[PDB]
Amino acid sequence: MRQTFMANESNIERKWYVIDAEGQTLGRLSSEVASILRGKNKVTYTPHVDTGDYVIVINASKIEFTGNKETDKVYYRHSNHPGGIKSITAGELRRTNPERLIENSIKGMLPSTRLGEKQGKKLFVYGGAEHPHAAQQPENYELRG
Amino acid sequence: MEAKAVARTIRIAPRKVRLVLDLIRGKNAAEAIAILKLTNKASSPVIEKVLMSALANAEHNYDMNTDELVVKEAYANEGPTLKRFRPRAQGRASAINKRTSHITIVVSDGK
Amino acid sequence: AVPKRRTSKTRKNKRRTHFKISVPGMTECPNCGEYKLSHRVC
Amino acid sequence: NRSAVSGGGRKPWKQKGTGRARQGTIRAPQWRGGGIVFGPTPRSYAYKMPKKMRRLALRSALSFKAQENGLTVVDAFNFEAPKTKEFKNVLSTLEQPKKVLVVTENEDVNVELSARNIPGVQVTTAQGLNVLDITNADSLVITEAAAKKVEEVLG
Amino acid sequence: MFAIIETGGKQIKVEEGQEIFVEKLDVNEGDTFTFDKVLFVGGDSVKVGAPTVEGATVTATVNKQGRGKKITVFTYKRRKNSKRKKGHRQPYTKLTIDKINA
Amino acid sequence: MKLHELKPAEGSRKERNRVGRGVATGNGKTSGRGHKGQKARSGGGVRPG
Amino acid sequence: PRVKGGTVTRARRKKTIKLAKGYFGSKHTLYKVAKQQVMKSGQYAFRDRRQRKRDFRKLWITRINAAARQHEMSYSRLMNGLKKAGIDINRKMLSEIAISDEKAFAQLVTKAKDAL
RNA sequence: GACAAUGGUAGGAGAGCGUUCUAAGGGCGUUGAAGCAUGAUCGUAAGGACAUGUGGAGCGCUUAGAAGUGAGAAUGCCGGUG
RNA sequence: UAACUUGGGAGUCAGAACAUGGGUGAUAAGGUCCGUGUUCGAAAGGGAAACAGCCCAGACCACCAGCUAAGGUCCCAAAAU
RNA sequence: ACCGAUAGUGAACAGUACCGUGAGGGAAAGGUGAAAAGCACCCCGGAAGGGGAGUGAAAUAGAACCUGAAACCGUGUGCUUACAAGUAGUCAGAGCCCGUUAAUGGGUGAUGGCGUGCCUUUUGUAGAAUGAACCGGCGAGUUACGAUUUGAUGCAAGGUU
Ligand SMILES: [Mg+2]
Ligand SMILES: [Mg+2]
Ligand SMILES: [Mg+2]
Ligand SMILES: [Mg+2]
Ligand SMILES: [Mg+2]
Ligand SMILES: [Mg+2]
Ligand SMILES: [Mg+2]
Ligand SMILES: [Mg+2]
Ligand SMILES: [Mg+2]
Ligand SMILES: [Mg+2]
Ligand SMILES: [Mg+2]
Ligand SMILES: [Mg+2]
Ligand SMILES: [Mg+2]
Ligand SMILES: [Mg+2]
Ligand SMILES: [Mg+2]
Ligand SMILES: [Mg+2]
Ligand SMILES: [Mg+2]
Ligand SMILES: [Mg+2]
Ligand SMILES: [Mg+2]
Ligand SMILES: [Mg+2]
Ligand SMILES: [Mg+2]
Ligand SMILES: [Mg+2]
Ligand SMILES: [Mg+2]
Ligand SMILES: [Mg+2]
Ligand SMILES: [Mg+2]
Ligand SMILES: [Mg+2]
Ligand SMILES: [Mg+2]
Ligand SMILES: [Mg+2]
Ligand SMILES: [Mg+2]
Ligand SMILES: [Mg+2]
Ligand SMILES: [Mg+2]
Ligand SMILES: [Mg+2]
Ligand SMILES: [Mg+2]
Ligand SMILES: [Mg+2]
Ligand SMILES: [Mg+2]
Ligand SMILES: [Mg+2]
Ligand SMILES: [Mg+2]
Ligand SMILES: [Mg+2]
Ligand SMILES: [Mg+2]
Ligand SMILES: [Mg+2]
Ligand SMILES: [Mg+2]
Ligand SMILES: [Mg+2]
Ligand SMILES: [Zn+2]
Repeated sequence: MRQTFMANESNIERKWYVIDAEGQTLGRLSSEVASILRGKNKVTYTPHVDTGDYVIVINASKIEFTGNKETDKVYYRHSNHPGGIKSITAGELRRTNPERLIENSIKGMLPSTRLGEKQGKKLFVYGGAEHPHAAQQPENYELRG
Repeated sequence: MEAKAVARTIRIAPRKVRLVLDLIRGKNAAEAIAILKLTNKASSPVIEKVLMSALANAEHNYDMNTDELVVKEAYANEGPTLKRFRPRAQGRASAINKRTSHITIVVSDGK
Repeated sequence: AVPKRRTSKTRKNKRRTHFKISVPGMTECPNCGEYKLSHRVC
Repeated sequence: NRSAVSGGGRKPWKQKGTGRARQGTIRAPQWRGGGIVFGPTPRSYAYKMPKKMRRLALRSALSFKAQENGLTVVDAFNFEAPKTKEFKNVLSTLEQPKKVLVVTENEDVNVELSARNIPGVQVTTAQGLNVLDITNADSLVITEAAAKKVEEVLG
Repeated sequence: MFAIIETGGKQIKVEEGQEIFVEKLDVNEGDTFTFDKVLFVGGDSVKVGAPTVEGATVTATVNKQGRGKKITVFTYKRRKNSKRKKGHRQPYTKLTIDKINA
Repeated sequence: MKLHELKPAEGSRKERNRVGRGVATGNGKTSGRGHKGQKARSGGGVRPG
Repeated sequence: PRVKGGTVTRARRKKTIKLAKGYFGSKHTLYKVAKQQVMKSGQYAFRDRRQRKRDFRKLWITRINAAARQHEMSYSRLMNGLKKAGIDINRKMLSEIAISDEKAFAQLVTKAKDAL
């Protein structure tokens, strides 16, 4: 227990990033954003505290699929009532609620713990080009790819 | 600055007694007396006698003014249990516990 | 019909959270300087 | 044991159907008041050793006394009447430790009576010498005749 | 300034005046020890060993020779009537860094 | 010697083995008898020959 | 002679209960369930004394990877470059340098790039 | 000092811890024994101390000897209490 | 680096999967009976999501050191977007 | 080198109480203090029971009386807890509260990693196979006489009663 640094709330500095989903692939963008949200890009990464940064995604409606995912990829949910299975295609979900599509992709890439839930709450997704968080002064972030 | 009274081996169950003691704990003496007088429970007259005995001890043994006293402590401990039986059907006998309480009241002037 | 497991002290006390009585509704009587139940006569 | 305890003849309850453990008698060992399993039973603890070994033990004890300067020979004992104080004076003059074994040739009643009340002093005869007595003593006070007899019999 | 030293099969980041705990060294309390396996020197001027910085030594003073907190090593195998309990107290040498020589 | 310093000859005495006194002796529980069968029983085992 | 049960049983059981301090409810009170938990605690502690070394190496590697990506390099490339350059600074020290002295870590990265 | 070995059920072998009693020796105790309670103490383990509180009269240690000598489970027995 | 002989003391005589040579069954069975090898049994650790019997590999104890095995390196989740 | 109140007689105070038509079965239950000096008197209370005052070395020795463990039941509160999925711990770890047999301290614990009790019996049990409500006490390779083998010791063509 010699010398390993540990981040805590006193020394954690969380930045605000903005990422454009225009012409990006859903899964690849999502994995990169999940890394940023969890703080894996920080030298001070500490697993039991949230060292990540806030991420805004600003062109969710122009996110892109490959292959035939628009009609063939199906999102299923169950209401916990008998026969209460419902489904919607990825294309229909992009047409109706693209913010939900991107948000659910990223949160499915995040861990399912209390910390993971809070880190996922750090994500703000908007279908169109504008976002309401000018007061946080977000900085443009380019996807590494 | 404190006076105590204890009624030991009262033939009432401690759970039942604690129901009323919880009403009176921490209150001023007159308020506790009124609560006990108007509380419709079996334990209330017994607790009232304990509280009156404590206030009398405060006045007579420690030169305390009875109008400035608070029920600092009020509790019921378990006493010895009377073991009894009730005949049930098919010749069996089922246990009956007639429990008892040690009721303690401590009044204080706050000094 | 019968308990499958014994009830822990924690569970029993959690259940007893609401098992309590209330101080009765009482008001002061003017002449005698005592207390009585509201809407009752001495 | 369970056979010796009083009562306990009958089966306490039927083998099956009551929901209780099966039992055969209220005097079983797991029962309070039951019989004891094994436990002490009367017996002698004495055992024998070859006679040559007994003699070697006696000689070993006496030789340990003779070494370590724990042996002293008196000319004679002249006690005509039993007098504890006079025997204590004799022991003090001989400058002996607390634990002394007094050895006489035969049963000397006045010496025995004089010495038998002093704590730590014990009196024996030549034939009465034994390893426990000799080893327990710190010093042996032996008469010349007793010493000669001891030499004669232990060879 | 700081240094990376190699002692007790491990590496320690040290600065002057810092207390360090290392695997037991062959030395007595109050003596001066010298770490001669310096891997790296930071601070105002950076020396990068390959593997060691030639001529770099770190001097330290042995404050204490002690034994670590007792650890009860207990294991068992369920249903096999097999278990083992042992005690362990790991020796350590506590030193204070005096000076770092680049 | 002395009664407070007795010593048996070297190798002349060995402590008896006590079975059925816990796992760590290696003779707890089944007390060296293995598991089940006629030879595990009190009084068990066939006559010699 | 008869040997009564005496006090040894209570003393031993009390030792177990004291070890069970802070456990939930009956587990810090009753000897049987306390003994079971304490046995589990020992087994867990043995296993976790082993697993903690892996955990901390994992953490150091994550941090080194982040610092390398800051310097436009992957962890694997950086470690290969350091090995080729002959630098034997371990992962704990590398992560601690990356956290504390960014300039020294930059120098190390430059050496690794040169070796490659 | 330099080399090697040390997962383990049935089971074999070895070394020890602790309990009661006895012998001898040496000690403690109303200026407070045993027991009980608490503690952040010590030993590789079984386990051993110390301090404080309670308690109010017995009890350690060394060597050896002897055993009604160690419980978590037996739908175990008795008692107490959930 | 064992092997054998003589004595003291045992436990074992319900086995299982996998691979392979075969019988039986139906080139059925997580079937059954034999040969051969391994592992489990009596073996923790890493891999195969979880998963006695498969793959890697045999835990004296401690470390917040390093190199590898099977298996892996977009995120969950260490390492190649 | 027998027991010490679940032991030792079933019975330390009983072949009683209790059970059975009867033969018969058959318990539980010891300890104030050196001395009763066993609490005058006052106060609340119908009493019971208390608080004082006294006796006593001591009354939390006040008769349900030596010591007074555990289960279990309460009162107070230092830390913590109402978005969270759990064999309850363990490893990592801030924050808050304390300060020791002074030790690289104690209590609590946001949050992260790992993690299906024990025993028995089984090829194999988290097992939805067995057993245990909890705590405490009691509860299972013993002894005698022979045999054999090994260690020890004495003597030795002798050894031993
Ligand atoms: Mg009837
Ligand atoms: Mg009989
Ligand atoms: Mg074994
Ligand atoms: Mg067992
Ligand atoms: Mg069996
Ligand atoms: Mg069998
Ligand atoms: Mg068998
Ligand atoms: Mg039989
Ligand atoms: Mg006795
Ligand atoms: Mg016992
Ligand atoms: Mg490793
Ligand atoms: Mg090994
Ligand atoms: Mg072994
Ligand atoms: Mg053996
Ligand atoms: Mg032994
Ligand atoms: Mg011993
Ligand atoms: Mg016994
Ligand atoms: Mg039981
Ligand atoms: Mg088969
Ligand atoms: Mg087949
Ligand atoms: Mg085969
Ligand atoms: Mg088996
Ligand atoms: Mg395995
Ligand atoms: Mg094997
Ligand atoms: Mg599978
Ligand atoms: Mg796994
Ligand atoms: Mg296994
Ligand atoms: Mg490598
Ligand atoms: Mg990664
Ligand atoms: Mg008693
Ligand atoms: Mg009796
Ligand atoms: Mg007392
Ligand atoms: Mg008492
Ligand atoms: Mg909350
Ligand atoms: Mg939520
Ligand atoms: Mg888990
Ligand atoms: Mg089966
Ligand atoms: Mg279940
Ligand atoms: Mg069965
Ligand atoms: Mg059951
Ligand atoms: Mg029990
Ligand atoms: Mg036999
Ligand atoms: Zn009125």
